[PDB]
Amino acid sequence: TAQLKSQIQQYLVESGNYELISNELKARLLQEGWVDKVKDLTKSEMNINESTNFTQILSTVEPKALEMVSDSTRETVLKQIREFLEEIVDTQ
Amino acid sequence: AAMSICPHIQQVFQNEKSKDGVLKTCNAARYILNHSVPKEKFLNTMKCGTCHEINSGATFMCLQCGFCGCWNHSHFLSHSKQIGHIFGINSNNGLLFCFKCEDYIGNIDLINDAILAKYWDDVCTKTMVPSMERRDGLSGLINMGNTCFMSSILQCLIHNPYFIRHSMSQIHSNNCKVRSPDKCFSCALDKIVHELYGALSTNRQTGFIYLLTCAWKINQQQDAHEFWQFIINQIHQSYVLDLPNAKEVSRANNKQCECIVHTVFEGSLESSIVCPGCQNNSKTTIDPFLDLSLDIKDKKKLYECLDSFHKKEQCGECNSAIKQLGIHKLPSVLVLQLKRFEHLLNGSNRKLDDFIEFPTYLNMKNYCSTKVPDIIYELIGIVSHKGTVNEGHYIAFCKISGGQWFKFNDSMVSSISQEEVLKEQAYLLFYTIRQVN
Amino acid sequence: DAEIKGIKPKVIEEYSLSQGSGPSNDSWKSLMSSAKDTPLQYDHMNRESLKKYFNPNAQLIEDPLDKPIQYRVCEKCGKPLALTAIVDHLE
Amino acid sequence: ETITIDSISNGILNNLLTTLIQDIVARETTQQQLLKTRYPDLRSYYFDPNGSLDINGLQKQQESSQYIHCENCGRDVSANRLAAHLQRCLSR
Ligand SMILES: [Zn+2]
Ligand SMILES: [Zn+2]
Ligand SMILES: [Zn+2]
Ligand SMILES: [Zn+2]
Ligand SMILES: [Zn+2]
Ligand SMILES: [Zn+2]
Ligand SMILES: [Zn+2]
Ligand SMILES: [Zn+2]
Repeated sequence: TAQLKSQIQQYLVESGNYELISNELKARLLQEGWVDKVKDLTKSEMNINESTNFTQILSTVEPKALEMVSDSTRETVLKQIREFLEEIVDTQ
Repeated sequence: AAMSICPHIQQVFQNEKSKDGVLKTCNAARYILNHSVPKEKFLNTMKCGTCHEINSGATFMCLQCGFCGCWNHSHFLSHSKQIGHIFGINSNNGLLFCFKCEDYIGNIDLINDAILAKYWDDVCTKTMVPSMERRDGLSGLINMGNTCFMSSILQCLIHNPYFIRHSMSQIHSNNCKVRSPDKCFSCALDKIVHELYGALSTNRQTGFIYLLTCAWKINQQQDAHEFWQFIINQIHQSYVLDLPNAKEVSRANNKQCECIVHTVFEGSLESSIVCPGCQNNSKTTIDPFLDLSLDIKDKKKLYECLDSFHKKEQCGECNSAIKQLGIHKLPSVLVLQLKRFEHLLNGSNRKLDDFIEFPTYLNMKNYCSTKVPDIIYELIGIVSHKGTVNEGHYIAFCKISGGQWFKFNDSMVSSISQEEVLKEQAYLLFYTIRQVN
Repeated sequence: DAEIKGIKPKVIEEYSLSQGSGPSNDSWKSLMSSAKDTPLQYDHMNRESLKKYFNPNAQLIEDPLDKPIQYRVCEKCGKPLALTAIVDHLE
Repeated sequence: ETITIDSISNGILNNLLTTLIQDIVARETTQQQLLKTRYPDLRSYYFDPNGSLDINGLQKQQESSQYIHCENCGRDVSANRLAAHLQRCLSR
């Protein structure tokens, strides 16, 4: 069906590979300054909307923070995820 | 205009047995999150019980049952509606969400400070929240005169998370055998912390005057780096004096010290000799450090200065070799001196004023002896020198939570953007461990 | 790119990936025995890399600038107190 | 409609990224909610693009017109002389 995703994640976790991907992504985002950019954006958005309500603030921040990920980080980590999936999935 | 509290948890807390149940469960959830290995943590706290996805946004751990549910497909929200359990703990950060308010509960001290639940009446009556003005410890130190080599260093210590935790934990205070801030350096440093963060013509200079008084009693030069070394040695000496069994601990461990200095700032360098033929590491010598002094001549970047510090120098049959310096053990806080002051043989002094670019996050993997994983430090402090080796002036810049930088120029404390901070001529850099893969 | 047929059967078997996709019966509260057995863990400071590259007695604060310093001020003497030092001080 | 290595890889990355954003934003919003509840009259630290005024919006004080009372000798001492003064005074 479409529990493919959840079964692939289970494999990635159990094999040790999810940890690798997760840490690699975090190390890259941190070093390129994206973590601190998202924190700035968040503060700025709280000021703008005069609110600390999480649901409201997230709806303005998340779309922008997704787009702020550098091309290099995004396409490197996607390639690294594909390569792990190439080992375990059949295609047609 | 007044900010309000989640009305739902307030209602729950009208019953004291319920309040205690909530606080027990919050403590339990947080404990588990700090005591689960990464795989367990993914499979058991970050896996949605409805869709079974890992990290479908935040995953929340229910207060009232064992269910975990995701954000992105609104599965915890469905649980709160279906079953009536409206509270869950985010398994990334331990924060408590009200799914009726659609917000976190972040402004109740009891829940934030839940580990003291059993003592909360005593805590509440006998302590208060920091005052607005002192909450970040920001205050200037007057130049009293040619004392900016001391005050610049003190601002970096006072804004260092490890020292501030040490001091506020009362560890020195509980054990000190002198108990007087005009004699004990460590007691003087505690007094400065007291003044800057708590409550004890000019203001908030008392602890600093005490320290000068202590300094004198040892006895009174020019160099902020030398005062850094002086002051960390005093903190160590005071730990050793306060032990019951200093002789014995040294014999047993010897050359391991458990003081705040030696468990935070100390690493070690490995000096090695290696056969070019086969790469047999024949011979290593390990030596401790409290900071790394780097040559900057003809360089533009901090990573070039480290590359130079780390460079290779000068089977059948291993001794007829190459020498290399690398890091054997890293410290929790890495401190870097960029060597800028020359003292020539004719008694004259020269200042190297070269700009050296230094990063907000520093990866030390390429400098550790040995594949080395990413080991990434966050820049939190800079001391800058301006002018001549002897007739010059030190300023400190410290980063606090949220990422604002502050400039400390004697009594003047000002806000400064990161862009401007990164253009400073760094003399000392203070880096704190942030991520280890 | 290429369309997925499925997870390799061998991988399904090795890793026991077949899971009846009704709601889970797990409880996070069941983790407590294992958690009590387990030494303090960091979210992103790998325990095995810490043993290799840092001192065994290192003090470690994960994400020390995550939030402002968490303290309260003694009403008697005005000292700033770490949360874990308050009870002892009040004596 | 059509499930590929690339679409699943992108789903995996989006899980990692939205989680991390949702974490950062939650930490920001709770902290600010606390500060604003704790201090209803909270002010930002003053920022001066021209680099003249301090965090309270004030000019640098002239440190040589200030004095400190020396507890060793009971005199007022000009603040910028205190360290020289102490050399002479503590020796007494
Ligand atoms: Zn779900
Ligand atoms: Zn529930
Ligand atoms: Zn609520
Ligand atoms: Zn003392
Ligand atoms: Zn020591
Ligand atoms: Zn050889
Ligand atoms: Zn007290
Ligand atoms: Zn005097």
